[PDB]
Amino acid sequence: VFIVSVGSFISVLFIVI
Amino acid sequence: EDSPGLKVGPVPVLVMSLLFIASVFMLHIWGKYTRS
Amino acid sequence: KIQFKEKVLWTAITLFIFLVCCQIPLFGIMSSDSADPFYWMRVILASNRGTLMELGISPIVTSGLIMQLLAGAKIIEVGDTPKDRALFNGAQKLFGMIITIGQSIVYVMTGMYGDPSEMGAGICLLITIQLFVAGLIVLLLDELLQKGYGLGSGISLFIATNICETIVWKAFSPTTVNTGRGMEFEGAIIALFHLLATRTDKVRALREAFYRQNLPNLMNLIATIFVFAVVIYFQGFRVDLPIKSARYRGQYNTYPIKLFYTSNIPIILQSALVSNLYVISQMLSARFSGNLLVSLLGTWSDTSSGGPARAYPVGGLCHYLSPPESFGSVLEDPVHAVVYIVFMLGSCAFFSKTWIEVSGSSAKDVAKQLKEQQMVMRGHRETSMVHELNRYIPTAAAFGGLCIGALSVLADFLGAIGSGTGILLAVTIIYQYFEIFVKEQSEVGSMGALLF
Amino acid sequence: FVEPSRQFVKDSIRLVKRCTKPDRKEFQKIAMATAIGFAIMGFIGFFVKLIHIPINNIIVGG
Repeated sequence: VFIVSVGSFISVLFIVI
Repeated sequence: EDSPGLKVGPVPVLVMSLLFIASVFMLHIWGKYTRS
Repeated sequence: KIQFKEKVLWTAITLFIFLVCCQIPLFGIMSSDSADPFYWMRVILASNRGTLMELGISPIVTSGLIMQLLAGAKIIEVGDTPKDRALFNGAQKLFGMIITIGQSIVYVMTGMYGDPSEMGAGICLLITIQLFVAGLIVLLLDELLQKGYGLGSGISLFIATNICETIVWKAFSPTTVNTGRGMEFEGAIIALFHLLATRTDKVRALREAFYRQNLPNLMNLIATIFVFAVVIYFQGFRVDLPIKSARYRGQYNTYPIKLFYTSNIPIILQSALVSNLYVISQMLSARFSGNLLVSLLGTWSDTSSGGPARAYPVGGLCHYLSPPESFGSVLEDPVHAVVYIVFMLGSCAFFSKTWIEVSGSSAKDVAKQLKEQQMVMRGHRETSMVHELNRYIPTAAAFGGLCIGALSVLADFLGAIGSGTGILLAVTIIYQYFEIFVKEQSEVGSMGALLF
Repeated sequence: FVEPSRQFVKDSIRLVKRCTKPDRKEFQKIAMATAIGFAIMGFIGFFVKLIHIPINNIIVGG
């Protein structure tokens, strides 16, 4: 559950940068 | 969580606006105002 | 607190403050932004946000995903944290806020001592801040309402709203056209025409000669139409089968799933990472560290990330992602257009399947819900609930988003508007959002336009 | 990519036959709702700019 969320979070991270 | 219990506050939102109105218009023209 | 009515309303109040903030970030004084340009990235970036200077509202959209990261997670031991006092879940939420703040700081300028960033492209510290005030009310709403478990219908409405605003903003933008027409589509129309145009509709489509100088805007009108016809058709397919319903009393109301429902939401995310990735890449390759010799070694020439001697976004990830760009008018690059369609198609189906698990709709979740509001027990077999209900739910979730993700790449080619890439993502969202707005509310609909 | 394509074909064949479009009335009804909605989103941004710019120098009044 965490693992899936983390994958999504990395993808998200670049957007803000 | 946050140590304040009334955290979000109607009052902070009003304060942000109050600072903002002076910053927009006194500093710079927008309605034939003086520009600093 | 949960309530479909409450979640939609919170998003609406926030929505207005986005526009009031916007004008000072736009043009103030002599200020200019040097490079950025594109369209696909801009519609994504646009969580209610537009103009030359990037990423004003961007940390705020992100924050909701951060809350999901931890609130409904668990694995890597540090649960109940070695923190004094105690009180978890809210503690996880607090950690979530810190991650959002960290993302914000790097873009904005920071003081020289303790600085740990910058030396490239950044600044925009004053420019970000006004958006931050609008987006602070969003952040604060999220803190209070959530109390360590939260969801919300934020995501769709902000992105959707913006494009309508942008088209209007473009109209009052000066394209170095002659003094204005007074209500033909923005630009590209000659001086003789302009004086006539204000008066009312006559002339335009039937005339004697007009236009054709360098159009930008006849492309806008036909763009919307292409999306318009197919979206409404696929918000019509449904699977029903409910009888005897609500227990005894017996009376039946049909149960409706579009099956493009609960499928759309992954696709918006799938579009979002990729478009942003394309703008950023330039910085990593050319102007960060390391990849000089490493670029040559890795990139065999077939296409590899952070590729050597690449102008515009770096070869690799970007190279498959698009061709010239050319607003879809050059695509016969047997190798760019083909890869673009297939890569997006495979990525979309992956995110549809991961949506099922515990972040959206699965057959186990629906099983419990139909036990509560009782279908009449659904006509069912002797117990063997485990299969029964199940089979059409993974297929439906996959199918819904797979169709949209296929369509989106082709849609860019056919004709996006003034932007030329931007329209498609925003328009699709509005139809989906309308169903969240009124149907979920389970009573009446919208609000406003009354008084009190 | 083989498994996603295989699921997609399997879903579609049942779906075409056991589903039907927005049965004349419905497609128009959703479209109409969207059209009203669209106006609210962007024309609010039109009205603020209309007022704000001609204060400094009149170009259309506001």
